[PDB]
Amino acid sequence: MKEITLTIDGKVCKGVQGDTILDVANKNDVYIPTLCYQKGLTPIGACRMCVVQLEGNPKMLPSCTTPAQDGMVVVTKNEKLKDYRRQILELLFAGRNHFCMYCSQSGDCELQRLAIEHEMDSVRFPYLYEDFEVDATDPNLMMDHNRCVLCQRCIRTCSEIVGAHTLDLERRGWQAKVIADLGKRLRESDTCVNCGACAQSCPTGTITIREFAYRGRRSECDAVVESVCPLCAVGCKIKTYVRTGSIVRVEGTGVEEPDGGQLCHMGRWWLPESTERERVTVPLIREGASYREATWEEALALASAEFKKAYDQEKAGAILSSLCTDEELTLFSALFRNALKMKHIDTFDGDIIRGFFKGFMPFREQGVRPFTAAHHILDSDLIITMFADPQKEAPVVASYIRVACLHRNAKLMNLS
Amino acid sequence: MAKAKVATFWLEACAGCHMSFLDLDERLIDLFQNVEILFSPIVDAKDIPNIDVGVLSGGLGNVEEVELAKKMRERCKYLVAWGDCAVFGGINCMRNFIPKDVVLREGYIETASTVNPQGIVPSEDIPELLPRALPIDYEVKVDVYVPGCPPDADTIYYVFKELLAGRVPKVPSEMMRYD
Amino acid sequence: RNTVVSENPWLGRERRDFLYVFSTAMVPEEEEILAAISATRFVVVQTPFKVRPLVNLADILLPAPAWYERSGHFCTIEGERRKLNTIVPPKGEIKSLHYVMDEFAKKLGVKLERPEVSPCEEIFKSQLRASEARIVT
Amino acid sequence: TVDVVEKVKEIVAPWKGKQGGLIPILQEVQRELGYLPEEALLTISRELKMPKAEVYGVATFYAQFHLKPRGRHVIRVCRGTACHVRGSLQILEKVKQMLGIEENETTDDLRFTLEPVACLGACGLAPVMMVDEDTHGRMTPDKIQAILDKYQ
Amino acid sequence: VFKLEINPVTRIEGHGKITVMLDESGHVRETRFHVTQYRGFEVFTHGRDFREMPVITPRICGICPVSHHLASAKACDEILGVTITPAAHKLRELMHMGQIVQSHALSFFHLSSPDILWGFDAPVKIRNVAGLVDRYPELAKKGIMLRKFGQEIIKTLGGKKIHPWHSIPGGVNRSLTPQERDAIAAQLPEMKSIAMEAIKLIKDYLQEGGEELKEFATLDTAYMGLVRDGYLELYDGEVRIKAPRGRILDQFDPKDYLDHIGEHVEPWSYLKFPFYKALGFPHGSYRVGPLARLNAADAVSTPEASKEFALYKEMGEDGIVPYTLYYHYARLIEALYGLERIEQLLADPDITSSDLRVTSKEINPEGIGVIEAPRGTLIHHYQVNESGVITKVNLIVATGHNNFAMNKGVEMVAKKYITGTNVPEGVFNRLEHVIRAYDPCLSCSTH
Amino acid sequence: DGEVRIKAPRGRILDQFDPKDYLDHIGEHVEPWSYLKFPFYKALGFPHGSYRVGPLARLNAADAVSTPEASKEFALYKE
Ligand code: SF4
Ligand code: SF4
Ligand code: SF4
Ligand code: SF4
Ligand code: SF4
Ligand code: FCO
Ligand code: FES
Ligand code: FES
Ligand code: 3NI
Repeated sequence: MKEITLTIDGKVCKGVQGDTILDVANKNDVYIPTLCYQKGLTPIGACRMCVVQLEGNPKMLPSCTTPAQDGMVVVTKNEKLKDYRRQILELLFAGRNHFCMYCSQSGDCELQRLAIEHEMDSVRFPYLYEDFEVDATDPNLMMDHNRCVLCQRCIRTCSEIVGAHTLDLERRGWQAKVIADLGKRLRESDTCVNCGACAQSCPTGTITIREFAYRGRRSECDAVVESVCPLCAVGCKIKTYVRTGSIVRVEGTGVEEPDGGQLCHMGRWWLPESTERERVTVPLIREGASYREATWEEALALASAEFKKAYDQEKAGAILSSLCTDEELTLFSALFRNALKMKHIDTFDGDIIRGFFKGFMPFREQGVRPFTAAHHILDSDLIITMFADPQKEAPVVASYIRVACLHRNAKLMNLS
Repeated sequence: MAKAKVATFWLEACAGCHMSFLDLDERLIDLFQNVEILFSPIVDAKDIPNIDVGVLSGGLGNVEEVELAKKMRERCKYLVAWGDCAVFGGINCMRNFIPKDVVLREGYIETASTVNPQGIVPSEDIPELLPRALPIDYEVKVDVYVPGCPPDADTIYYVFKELLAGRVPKVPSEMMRYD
Repeated sequence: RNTVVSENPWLGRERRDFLYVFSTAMVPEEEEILAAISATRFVVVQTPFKVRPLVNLADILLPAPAWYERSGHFCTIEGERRKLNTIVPPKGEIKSLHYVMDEFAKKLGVKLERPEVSPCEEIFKSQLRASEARIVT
Repeated sequence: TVDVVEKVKEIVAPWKGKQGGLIPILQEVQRELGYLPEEALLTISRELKMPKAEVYGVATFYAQFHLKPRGRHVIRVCRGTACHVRGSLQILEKVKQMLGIEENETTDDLRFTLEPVACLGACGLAPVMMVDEDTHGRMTPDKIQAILDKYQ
Repeated sequence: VFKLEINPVTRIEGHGKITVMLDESGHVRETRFHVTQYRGFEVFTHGRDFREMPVITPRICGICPVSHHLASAKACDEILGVTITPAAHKLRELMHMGQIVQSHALSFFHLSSPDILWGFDAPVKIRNVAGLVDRYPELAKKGIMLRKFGQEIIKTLGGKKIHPWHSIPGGVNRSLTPQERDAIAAQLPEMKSIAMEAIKLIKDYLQEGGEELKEFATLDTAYMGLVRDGYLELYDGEVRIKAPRGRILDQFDPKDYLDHIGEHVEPWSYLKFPFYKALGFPHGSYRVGPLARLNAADAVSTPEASKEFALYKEMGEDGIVPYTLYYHYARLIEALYGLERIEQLLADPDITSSDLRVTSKEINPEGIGVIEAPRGTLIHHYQVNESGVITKVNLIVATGHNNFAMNKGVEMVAKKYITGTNVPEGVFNRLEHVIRAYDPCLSCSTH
Repeated sequence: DGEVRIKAPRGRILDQFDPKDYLDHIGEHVEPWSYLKFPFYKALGFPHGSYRVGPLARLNAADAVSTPEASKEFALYKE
């Protein structure tokens, strides 16, 4: 039977057969403390905080990795599990140097939420005050390694979701550090596409977006609005956090979709930075080298006088934006394509759109769809980039390409 | 005479954990009507008396502030660690990644328009430093850890209210922060 | 494509004494299109921001709803329509964008007649699979 | 600098298009060059089309790889259970304070290197202090000088 | 041959130690005043992102966590190179005025009010805030209310009271909605009454002890403050060092300060001694705090505090009041000023605005932010590299400039209250009150 | 002395700037066939940001000249 029935903390739970105990747990309602399970990334069993006990079996097993078997009694909260989880959290606090007073993520840290939940009013284990490096060479991301629980959710999100496999582990045992290429700094790395998906995966404030530090906290958000990035065609799904009329943090939903929330630099770094730009909000006028504040009547008069003396003799055009909605573009068509009938209206990328829709048009005559979805370049065997630079055109397509050609054995051949 | 006998002090604190104690504005009148404040940065006593709830903010960074912490522990029955500086080591512990000689040398000799040409390194009569900043649960057994920078006024009031009723409180999860 | 894209390229290779350019100043703009805009002799930009590459080639610089104070639908090449949501509401009062288009229609001898959003019906449809022929050019 | 770009690009040739083989592909550049320079790992990552981070992780994960030039005479002391119960720790710490170098690093001019190993096999003649050529069966505290000057 | 120690110096912030080395005859050879704590906020920060500094630097003190917040914010705003927005200016000034009010309320009513009211020979059990609540139930409550007013402004703006986060590098995180603006403004007729009653009380204390309190550690030194065009500004402005008898000596932009201020490191204390470099240590040493500001300002901007500022100025031989105990009086003027400055910021439509932040790339290598904390001028000077990583910080803090004034004041008050033996407790309270006149945050001094 | 003014090809002042911060506006493209670099207005890109200098560009960019008798012939140039 696929639909199995278990008992977590007395509460009965329902799940698919292959689901782990954590899956059947998060499916119904029940809470199990986790620090290294990122919905999406394959269950990595490193934090050992999700340990649950089966009735009769005196040992404890991780709920993230152990599967659910056809009927069984799982106990998540009792004295011994609370003691062991508090000891694990205290080991993490004692090994690495964790100062919450100045951490960008003090309110979001999942090691801090767990510590407060388990009433960690101490450290118990001797504080090893060793010197882990603070890699803030990258002007966009900062990696403060003395907050690194070592959950590999950043190696896994840059190995299986982004593909530009920049982060891996350095040494063994206690000396294990998360490093960029050849143990270099993130700025010195050639293979970082500066995506930030490493900052969306890090639960423990090691990797932080610098420009929006202390503001892009999810606990201090005024609102959380789900939408779509309008910068490229991939149209990544986003979970924009709004704090006093500005977007402070853009984390990408869609950890179940093939992309995996790895929004690009333009989406995790230009979308929140654009909510803090100059914002005219009053009709200006040139005057020579420096604008002057004008009224709407004055500005539209000086802009329509120049639109009548230049429409009699044809001499008039319009370059609208293709990042505009269909409502706005339909409005612009109402004025420009129909009312005054200008044949000189374009869309700031009209060459690309008209080339694409005049090259694809033969096949529309023949009666086929001459394009597929980008998530199908993940299971392909040979990828051919013809005249493309997908890092500057649609970076999730480039990430798909990288995941394919590294973790799924493809081959790349360019005709550019 | 029948009032309780708290007595605070700071060791390597920035004074915020007491500033939060004085953030008990109108309720400080009621607390003073319930407890008499022996040795503390508010009263002008110089030697700690025998007390009931000995409070300590700030970690251990010098030698004098280990001695006063040991004194406070020796002279009370419940000790309250105020702040992350006394509970987790705090911000003082940021000097643990460089030696104390280097700490005193970059902040007194090469410190961006200081004008001593002899390398004075001021350890003449003042307590020198400790080689590493530590929490107060390294030389003092603590009974009520109160974490935060600073512990909110509500949390301080709760800890005092529960220690004056005759029990050793553990700060609940709904009102504890590390800030 | 269904509303603005012109079937012939005109930018750069035609004079265009007047140019109303709407630029949600987000994506880096092709630098050839920017030059073409700079040699126009009157450029009315309705950009929301005062970013560098647009306040230089502009004579009027009107405001706009700035991608997070408006909502829309975004019909794409792959068919289905998405949804952009109003993340944070507008602060000031641009009071419309139809007002600007109307005041352009006014004293120009033309009307407006607001139409409905043209239903995006995926012009490229897959009625054939694994059965195509090549196209001679 | 050009001596380290084709020797590594030739030992990778019999592994192209074969799954696996980074543990051996390195044990060969180690035996040839004595160590694994950054150029070596860079060319391995280029040729195998394996990530540089993964190559560095495997190169620093296993003990017998050395990313820095190892010395011309290794001083492998045995910190095995049999030697340690016999007191090999004393011999280890005295070769430590005698060469003056840190636990697992090379001398300042590439003459010696201390590499605490597992059982070298002479668990009868304990402790053993191999000086890169042959076993050394007894190695009391005083017999460490008469060999460390000889092999240099 | 032998010495007296007043360790720990109480009713001040931080750790202090007054030593009074006497002779064989029992007379004061010399006194010094050590600060016995040091944390190292100039060596912590090497490696940290500069944006982390407005959250690291408030932990130098809890009586003034917003002063260090705002100095670090101005330093990082000069690192970015932002304008900054007028609404951000006025909100930062509102937070700074709230901090002025709360710190001066704590400095007068909690720490220095026992000596001012009950006299330096009062019993030790009554000389505290507790005995003040007991015997004077209304004045302690009024001081608590003034401190609560300041900290309610700070909490409204930046979440927490102590160590708030309200000012990002580049601007301000949160504005004021009209409800809380009206709430803060509805208590100002009462808080101004509290401040004026305290002004009258301290003016009657100083007028009662006529000439003795006018020579109680009163040495003629220089007066550093911040000034607008000619006014008393506490958030921005140029630095003005008035000579000990009225002449403006080297008014300078706070940016180029390394060419004017130096720090001498004396062995016996962790506190450096900043001084005006052209005159040299110990002849360039100046004063800071409320006294030095009112001495350096030619006029104040607020209406009702201007009257009592004028009454302060017609007390001191062409505007230069040298008396140490008048540091209490001046303090409350500041408080008064602060309160009446709040009323001006809450009457402007820009504190409630929504354009608070300005972002920028192109991080400069140096950023110097100088504000006027309640105990004196505060200088944050960060040097960052291309990556925005802190390379070298320098904080010249308030109590540092007053260290020499405090040392010389303890010397003068010791050298007038010597006894060969028996070393009484009231003279100890006077030796502590010279320090409590400046009410020093020794945690700031020793970052 | 004075500020740098780049007039667009049909009259509009494009990016008048202080000569100090010039690295954010002017770039140089190195073509293989000549030792002369090609400076250009960086925002428009090579070869669309390339501008003119010399007497023509000055008189085209200046709205007026200061001298009395050369102003007449400058006006004759402008019409
Ligand atoms: S990472 Fe989390 S637990 Fe660690 S210091 Fe930061 S907030 Fe605290
Ligand atoms: S920014 Fe993207 S590519 Fe770079 S390390 Fe992070 S996840 Fe990987
Ligand atoms: S950097 Fe963060 S996400 Fe990566 S392993 Fe460390 S704690 Fe986990
Ligand atoms: S790839 Fe980047 S720009 Fe494109 S939709 Fe996704 S997040 Fe937005
Ligand atoms: S724990 Fe925080 S509030 Fe308390 S003294 Fe330390 S820095 Fe200040
Ligand atoms: N005022 C004050 Fe506190 C000090 N010194 C700061 O800054
Ligand atoms: S949470 Fe189950 S092991 Fe990491
Ligand atoms: S015990 Fe050292 S050789 Fe095996
Ligand atoms: Ni202070």
